[PDB]
Amino acid sequence: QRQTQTINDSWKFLKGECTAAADSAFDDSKWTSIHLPHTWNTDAYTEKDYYRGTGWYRRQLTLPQGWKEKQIILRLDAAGKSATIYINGKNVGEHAGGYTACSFNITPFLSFDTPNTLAVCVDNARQDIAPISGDFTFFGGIYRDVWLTAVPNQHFNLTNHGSDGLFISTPQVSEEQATLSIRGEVKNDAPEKATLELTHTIYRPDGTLLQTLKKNIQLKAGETYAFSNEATPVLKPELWTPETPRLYRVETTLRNRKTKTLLDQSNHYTAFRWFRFDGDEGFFLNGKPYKLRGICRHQDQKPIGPALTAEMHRRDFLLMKEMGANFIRISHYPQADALLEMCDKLGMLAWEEIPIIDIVPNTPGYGDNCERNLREMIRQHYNHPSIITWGYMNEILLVTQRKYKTEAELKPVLERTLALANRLERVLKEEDSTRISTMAFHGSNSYNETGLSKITDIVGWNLYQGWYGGDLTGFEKFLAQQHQNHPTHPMIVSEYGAGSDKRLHSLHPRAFDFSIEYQQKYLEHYLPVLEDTPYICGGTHWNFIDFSSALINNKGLVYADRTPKDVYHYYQAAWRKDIPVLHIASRDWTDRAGVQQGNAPVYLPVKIYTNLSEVELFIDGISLGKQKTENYTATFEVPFSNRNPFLFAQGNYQGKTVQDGLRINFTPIPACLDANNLKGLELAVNVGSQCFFTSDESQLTWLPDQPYAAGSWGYIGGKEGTAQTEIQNTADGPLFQTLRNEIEGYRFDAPQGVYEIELLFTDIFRRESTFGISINGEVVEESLSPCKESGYFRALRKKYYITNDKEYIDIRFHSTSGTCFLNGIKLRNIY
Amino acid sequence: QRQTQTINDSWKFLKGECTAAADSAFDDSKWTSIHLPHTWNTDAYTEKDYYRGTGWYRRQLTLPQGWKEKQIILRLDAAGKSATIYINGKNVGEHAGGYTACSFNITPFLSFDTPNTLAVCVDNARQDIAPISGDFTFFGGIYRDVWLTAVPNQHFNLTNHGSDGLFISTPQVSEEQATLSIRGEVKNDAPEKATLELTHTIYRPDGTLLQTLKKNIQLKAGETYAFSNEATPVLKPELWTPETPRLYRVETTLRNRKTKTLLDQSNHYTAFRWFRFDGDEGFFLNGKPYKLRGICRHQDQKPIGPALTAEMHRRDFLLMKEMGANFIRISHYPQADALLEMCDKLGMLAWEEIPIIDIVPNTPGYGDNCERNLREMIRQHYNHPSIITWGYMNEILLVTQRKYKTEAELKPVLERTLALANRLERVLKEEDSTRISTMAFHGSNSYNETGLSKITDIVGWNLYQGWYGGDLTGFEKFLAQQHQNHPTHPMIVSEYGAGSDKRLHSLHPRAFDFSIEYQQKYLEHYLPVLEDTPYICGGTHWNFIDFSSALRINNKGLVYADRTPKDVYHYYQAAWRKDIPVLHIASRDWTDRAGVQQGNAPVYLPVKIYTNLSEVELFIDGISLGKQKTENYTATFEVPFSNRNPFLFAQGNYQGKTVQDGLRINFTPIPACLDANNLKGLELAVNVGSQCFFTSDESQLTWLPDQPYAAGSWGYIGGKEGTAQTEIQNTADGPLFQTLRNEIEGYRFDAPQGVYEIELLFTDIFRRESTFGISINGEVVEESLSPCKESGYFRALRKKYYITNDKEYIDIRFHSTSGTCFLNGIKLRNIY
Ligand code: NA
Ligand code: NA
Repeated sequence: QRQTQTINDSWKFLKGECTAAADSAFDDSKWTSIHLPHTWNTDAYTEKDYYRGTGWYRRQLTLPQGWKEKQIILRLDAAGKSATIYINGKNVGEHAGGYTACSFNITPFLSFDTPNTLAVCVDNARQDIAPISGDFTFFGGIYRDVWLTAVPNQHFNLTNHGSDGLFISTPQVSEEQATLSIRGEVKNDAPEKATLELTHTIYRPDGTLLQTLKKNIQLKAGETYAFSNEATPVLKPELWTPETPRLYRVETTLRNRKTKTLLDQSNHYTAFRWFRFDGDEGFFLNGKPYKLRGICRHQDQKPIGPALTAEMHRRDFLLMKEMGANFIRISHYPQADALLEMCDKLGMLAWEEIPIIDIVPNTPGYGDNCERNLREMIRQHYNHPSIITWGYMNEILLVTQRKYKTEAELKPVLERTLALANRLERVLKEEDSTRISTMAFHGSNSYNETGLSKITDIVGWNLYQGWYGGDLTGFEKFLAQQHQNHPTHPMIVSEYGAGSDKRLHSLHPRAFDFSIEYQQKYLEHYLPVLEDTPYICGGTHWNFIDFSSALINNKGLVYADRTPKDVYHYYQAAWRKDIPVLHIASRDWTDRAGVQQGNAPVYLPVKIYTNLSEVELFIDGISLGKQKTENYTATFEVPFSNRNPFLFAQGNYQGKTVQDGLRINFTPIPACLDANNLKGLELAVNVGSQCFFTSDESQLTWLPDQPYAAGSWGYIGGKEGTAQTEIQNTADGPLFQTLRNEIEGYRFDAPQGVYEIELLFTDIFRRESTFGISINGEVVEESLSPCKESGYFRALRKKYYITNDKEYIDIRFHSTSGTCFLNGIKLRNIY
Repeated sequence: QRQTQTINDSWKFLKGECTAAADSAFDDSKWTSIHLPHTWNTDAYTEKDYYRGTGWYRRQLTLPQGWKEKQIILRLDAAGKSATIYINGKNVGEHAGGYTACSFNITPFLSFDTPNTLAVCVDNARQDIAPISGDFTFFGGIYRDVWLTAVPNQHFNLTNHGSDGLFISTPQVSEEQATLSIRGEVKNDAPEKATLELTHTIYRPDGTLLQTLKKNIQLKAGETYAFSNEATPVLKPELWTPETPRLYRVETTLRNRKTKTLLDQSNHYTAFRWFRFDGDEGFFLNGKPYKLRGICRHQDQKPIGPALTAEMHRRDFLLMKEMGANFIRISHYPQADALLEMCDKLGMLAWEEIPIIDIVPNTPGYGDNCERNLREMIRQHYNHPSIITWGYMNEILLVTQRKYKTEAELKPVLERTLALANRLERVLKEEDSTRISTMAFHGSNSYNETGLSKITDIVGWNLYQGWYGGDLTGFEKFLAQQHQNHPTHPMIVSEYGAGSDKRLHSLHPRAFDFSIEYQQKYLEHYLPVLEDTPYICGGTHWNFIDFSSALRINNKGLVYADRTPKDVYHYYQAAWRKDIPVLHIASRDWTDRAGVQQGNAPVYLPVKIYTNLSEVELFIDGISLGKQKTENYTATFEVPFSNRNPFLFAQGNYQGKTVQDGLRINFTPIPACLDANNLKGLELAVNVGSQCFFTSDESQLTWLPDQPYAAGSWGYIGGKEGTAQTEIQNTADGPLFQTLRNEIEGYRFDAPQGVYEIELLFTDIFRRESTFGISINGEVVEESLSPCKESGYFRALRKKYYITNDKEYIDIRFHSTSGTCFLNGIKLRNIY
């Protein structure tokens, strides 16, 4: 019978090409001891010292005696970008693509006397294998399990594109009666004939047997046999939705028939479900209408050790289901098997796609390798009922439109692109005609004007109105105009979202400030549009989780360490009717600070996400009133005063009482500096920005810029300036990324003493900008030119010890070349 | 007038030896662009590729025109471990000491018409500059600010051991009156003669002027003038304590006697306080009993970028001060100045020490460089009122007694050591008779036999009874013993604590499981002994914050490295604050709960409460669990966990007001008796051989503590518990693999028929090599598995098998061949 285990242990690994490291006689003593899954560049210095090259994986296989008359199948669940397999120095085969599995019958190349050498030649630098752009162009390693399967010589075909060789489909489904079709290949690898018996046992969702199918066959030696057995129509079927995921086990045993011995066995689930996308009326599931409540999802495990990302795939999914999503868009996800299994068993419709993104260049064999990835994805995941559609292209004109302008420049690229698109579109339905095809566009109409939208069953629009330029209400406007022009093209919003930093907070949120509060606004707008519009089949939000790459990736709902952002609970409130949701949406904001008048309490908004009709918010036991909820949200102006306040909210749902609680930190900052309130104070201002930044260098909260008023402090002159480049030499990137430009001076009305002043600059204007600085009429810097000394986009921090013998600190800026700017200022009383 | 700024920007750097890197013409185009501070080696392996040697720092100096007449003093607040500085290829000077400052008058080497090149050679592999052992042996870089100061040609001495040049101290302090002595050195770097006015103004804590002192002085060219000005005795002085930190500012101004023009100006705080240490009655502060509630502290900041570690020193202090601490014990702290400024102003007593530790080597120059460092430390901090005692050694016998075991190879090292101890004790009292001296020992009576404890004014014991062996009561017993044999040695417990890991929790915590709960058991035993024992002056806990080192147990702190307090932080806060209400549900350390559940009966797990309220009431999801009266500032509730997202809520009455705390956590129930339905989406994982829950950082699974097999359930068969303390290769989930069931016979789950994924976890930890097979219901999956031969000792193996169960149970059997069978963890989950 059949036996499957992992060989993930006791590997040696050498980063670099090497002189037949496939040889069994090799000295791998000084290579690195590694344990698979193994991910290559888990240390990011950008392009410089990010490894693009060939690596070598080596492990000894000492075989078990119980396998000497058994075929041995070696499978690699995923290995990117491409690997070649050496048993004992000999080439068994290669693979191209780091998101599908591959498998090789390695029985010939193996002896049972001396230990065998398994060597793998992996390469992440291959521009002829998708993806060719984006964060995963160089995703390298054997970053998934590796399996040794042993079977009798009469087995199912485990070398059909890395799949199970089995394919269960349902050719007709209705509420009353559905048909089943079980297909696959059997392979005789013994040197003679064989008379066998093929059984199909079909179980109900409750465990009991429903139907048995026996059929029996003969096979000349070496023969591979193609079976295809219909089944008795299932009467009154148990139908499958993400809310009701009823699965029928299909056990497929293979018996010797002279002796009724069991040989090989292979279980698979299937389920009964039908669906259609209507261009006017939306999605339908089992006859009944249904909103796709989706999120996108690709490889995004956090690096937790040397060459080792996390393995949280499963508990990640629990977090999607408890948010109440019913749809997942999958791409760049190695061993997506693991994810779809839970999409089947726990409930979540799915699309998956091979990753052909951004541009179709003239790279030889790109097209050929892409069609193979498309076939592999479909065959390896055929038997998942959660999968209702296969894609293959994502924003395929995005880089083309940046790189080619004249229609004489685009004609050879568009020809090439429509060509690969149609090619893969036929491969798709040649491989599986029981699912819908889709293609995701970026927000331009040239996916219509070039023909790419007439190819696929349905179409995805990646819309970022209100993020990458534009206004929030152009989201509905873009979709409306798309449904007016092309009403037969049923639409999904396959990507939307806005990035956010836990470090950033605003009371006046605008796009590209990266504040928690703006992503909350942007998603508070989009989510009703997706639900209350009928001709929108639903959406898939930008990748569920935040992630980083050396080569903007913070638009998710869950932080990289798997804590949900506050806004997670906004979806949960809107998508889970079954349980009460009550979230004080201030986990993202436990380090609060504001400017205070004398002893007048400070008011900062505290938001609440709930699905309760009304909710009460208390602080230190003092009811702040009741508030009716609209769009699952409610905002209180909370009077922060005391330093360790305690927020508490409650309300009612379905008879019972629902509560939440949370402790935060609040620090007040004086509006008018006298000498009591200056002591132990570090007054830090995020010049030229409207955001509270909370520092990782210092854990100080750098306050928003405010204009100088008599008795107080603030800026004099200038206008807000923003840049979006990586600022080097600091962890506090965002503080340097916003300045006040054409600044005249900065002033604090502060008593006499000795003060430490820090000033923060970064030149972001690639005549050069040079200026002088003075304090209380005495020159501390005669000519400061941030770009000649640091360079553009590096960071400067200058600290000055100042002896103030006036009643104010008047810092002022002296234009010489270009413009005066200030990126941050910090004041500190010393004496 | 005095102008002082940083030259931290615009540096190029090169990791390794280079020649002509000092010269101004040199090409540093292809060098690394950096901003100071700059810490070396923010990357973790040990002796391999953690850098040891020379490194070069380059910057261009554009001297302003209005500075042409002035003197230029260059101050490096700290460089580790050694720095040599070049101005335009010319060697200005040298420093030896990773923790003190250095200063140089660079006026003669600078050009005012061209640009200058500032060039610094840093060497961290210096086996003659303390510390020569421990986590800071190779701490390297210019990891503190670098400054340019420009003064007129008559100024205060900026080049006396890299200090301010001024020295203020109170010769007599009492309730009735005190005296104030202001000393310093005025420097004339002109070629002429100068006639000057020197003024000291003394301000009251409230800011008003108490007094002015003028004195005319005359200096030849190139002269250093040592002044020493008494002040009018201060009547009814405002006394300083950590709870009342009144400071008198002293402004020292240098004027030209003719034109009354301001030349230099140096502000300092002084303060009036006195103290003693008694062998019987402990510590006294302004004549009252005072118990030292202390914490240790050294360089602490987490890496936050390439070569860049945080500068959270001032926020790290508010944490110490809000816990209620009144004492801090400082060492391996570069530019401690910033810390002691908080001590002075916000209120906390300090002791400081240069880092001589572990062994005194036979190293030419070491003793000399230590003396030079002790002086630097005292002169740079002489004016900090909060400093009450200086120290220089710390377990100076620890490594000596390990490496050497015969009294012949011991005799030279013990001579070398008392020799250096006396030298430094002489130097200390020479530099500062205003402050008591101290030494920190490890827990061995050898410091009394050798006579090391007859040297300093007080002694400190670094005691870990209950952690490194013994049991918690050996603590008070050790001190009880010490006080009785040397009663004239006043005692501070100068270090204590116990390591902990947020990932681990136990209901029966024993030393070295690293469970959060043992650390609380340990600190709940120690703190009362510290308060209630008279002859103990106080304690200083282990380093306030967890920290990782890249060399060769670094988690005994009260605060995690992300600067979040552990839960036991509030045990200290409740015992040490009386001003504010403290009421903390001790469960931030434990928000991923899980446990074994009978049917649907609720799973009882403990929830501890730290507070200084007299009685607390705990609710879960709104259901009161009833009030509890609090003792030793703690209350435990046995809580019934049901729902998967409970809401804990406590309340009580402090000072007639109401006090509340609340917290949402997570609970996963795991079924004791499996069936075809509770396996649906289950992942049953067992920390085999441990009695501890382990929440994983790979998966987020909470691996349940081992239970033995009982019919209808699951569990182990056979074998003893076994534990290890080496770290483990190839996994983030270390503690999982550090405990196993040794000589295990098997593991059995009673589960239905079906297809199951079984994952087994091994690490051989026993230097024939063990080998065994593994059968699951009679099928042989591993035929000859040997973790040590295949992988290695202390490497992880994760084997994973797909198996088809036709019995009503999964009976895993271990079949020995050589050595013993063992299992560090097992995880099952149903596929079909
Ligand atoms: Na800014
Ligand atoms: Na274990």
